Amino acid sequence: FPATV
Amino acid sequence: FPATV
Amino acid sequence: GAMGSMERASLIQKAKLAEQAERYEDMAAFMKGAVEKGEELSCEERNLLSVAYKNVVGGQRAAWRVLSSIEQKSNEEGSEEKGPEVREYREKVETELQGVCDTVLGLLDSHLIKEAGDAESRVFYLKMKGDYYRYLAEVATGDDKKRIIDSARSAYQEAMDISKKEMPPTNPIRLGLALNFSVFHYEIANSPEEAISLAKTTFDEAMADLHTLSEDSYKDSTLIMQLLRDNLTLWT
Amino acid sequence: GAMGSMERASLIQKAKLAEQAERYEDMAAFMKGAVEKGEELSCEERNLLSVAYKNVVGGQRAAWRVLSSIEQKSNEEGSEEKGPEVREYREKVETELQGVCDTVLGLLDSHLIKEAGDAESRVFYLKMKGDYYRYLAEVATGDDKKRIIDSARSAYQEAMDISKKEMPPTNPIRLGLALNFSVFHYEIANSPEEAISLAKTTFDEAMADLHTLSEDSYKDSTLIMQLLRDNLTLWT
Ligand SMILES: CC(C)(Oc1ccc(Cl)c(F)c1)C(=O)Nc1cccc(-c2csc(C(=N)N)c2)c1
Ligand SMILES: CC(C)(Oc1ccc(Cl)c(F)c1)C(=O)Nc1cccc(-c2csc(C(=N)N)c2)c1
Ligand SMILES: [Mg+2]
Ligand SMILES: [Mg+2]
Ligand SMILES: [Mg+2]
Ligand SMILES: [Mg+2]
Ligand SMILES: [Mg+2]
Ligand SMILES: [Mg+2]
Repeated sequence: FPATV
Repeated sequence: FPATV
Repeated sequence: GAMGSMERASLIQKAKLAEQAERYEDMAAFMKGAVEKGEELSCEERNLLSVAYKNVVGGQRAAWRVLSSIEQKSNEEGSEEKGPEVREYREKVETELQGVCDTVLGLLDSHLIKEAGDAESRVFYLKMKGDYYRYLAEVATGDDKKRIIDSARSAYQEAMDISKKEMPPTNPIRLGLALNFSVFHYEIANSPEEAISLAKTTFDEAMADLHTLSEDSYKDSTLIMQLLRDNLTLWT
Repeated sequence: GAMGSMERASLIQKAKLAEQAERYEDMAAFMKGAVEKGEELSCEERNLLSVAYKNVVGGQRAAWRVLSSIEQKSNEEGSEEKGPEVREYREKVETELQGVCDTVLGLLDSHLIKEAGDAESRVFYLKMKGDYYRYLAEVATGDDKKRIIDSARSAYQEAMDISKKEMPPTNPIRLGLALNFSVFHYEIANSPEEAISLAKTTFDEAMADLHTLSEDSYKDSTLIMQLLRDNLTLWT
């Protein structure tokens, strides 16, 4: 999955 | 800590 | 309600202890109680709230994905009918996840967002609103799915508009908002080109503003810039 | 009670799904429901029960240790009085841990142990009884602490006596029982020499019986033998 913060 | 199972 | 008898400062203190003990459900419950005292949250307190619920919902999302994958495989032709149990348990986890998202959205609506006037608080909470609608969108399948997606988009867009007017391009909240809205475009809105354009423009505009920053601010901004680059590498 | 309406087989199936999703609290609740159907548990089912509760209580123990360390530091001279919150939250986690241990011990007493006649089931459950009394002993401080320690010792001892009469020295349940009873001696009963002697004799007697085993059994036994060696290295 892509990065989120 | 020591190992337990 | 169960935190109504505990002092605000004690709830914050215990949220920090819960974090140290990796007790994120407790952390979230303490922070919910703190929000429900009715006072605005400081910067540190906003981040305690977000860390707590991000960890709780992140675990639920990971579990939902495992179960959804098992359910998908169970429904391929040639698979053996193993009864309603996989669907039931995926639904159980899904309903709990939705409950957490609804709780967070409820705190934002009653009444964190309406009292948030400074860009750093308002953008932070609107980003959260977009994130929790995005998590609802990840599991949505019914009449309301398009409205859930649009609720996420609308919250992210208001946050973006404020952030571009009121924050420098290196502000870590602005960067993290852009990171997540870009992921929304890629994974939720079927808009990979918008996702890539947003990540690239955000990265490049931040790069050009790094020269204004102290060493510590530079570290914070470049950390999030690297996440934007990581996603761009994944997507191109 | 909340699992009373779900089929036994469905509870077992969902326990396995919960494990895959790393949802150990759910796993434990499903297995508690399965036990409460009143039928004996198969070997696989016994291990699902133990895995679930070991993961739940292991997380509680880790959190309790973090909080106890913070509490100890708060009470050293020169430390700043930060109020009752650390003690309160350590007590909250402690009470939840005790509740889980009491639940497991209750399942063993009603009525898993009394119906367990084969060595593989009876030793397994008596080991569990010793383990959960040991976890209660780790947090005990009151009038009953010595009785809690003795309850752990007694359960481990009955398990040991059966295991030495009815199982080969390489049986993994016998080995894991010895491993844990040795830890009980070292960490709970202030008996490091007994802990070391038990680990060494167990290891050496298992070594001498490995020649009787298939490749797969050898792998299982040597895995637990290595844990005995690891503890011996830590202690000598
Ligand atoms: C590195 C990371 C993930 O970057 C982000 C960038 C953008 C957004 Cl919008 C975001 F939510 C995070 C982050 O957490 N930065 C940060 C910033 C300010 C305060 C705190 C903080 C105070 S207390 C605390 C705790 N964990 N006890 C954490 C943490
Ligand atoms: C390697 C380890 C930790 O060794 C032990 C040695 C002694 C004891 Cl007394 C013990 F509790 C463990 C173990 O788990 N061995 C084992 C043995 C038999 C069955 C299963 C099993 C069936 S199903 C399942 C699941 N996780 N879904 C696991 C697992
Ligand atoms: Mg007050
Ligand atoms: Mg549903
Ligand atoms: Mg644009
Ligand atoms: Mg039935
Ligand atoms: Mg107590
Ligand atoms: Mg002896």
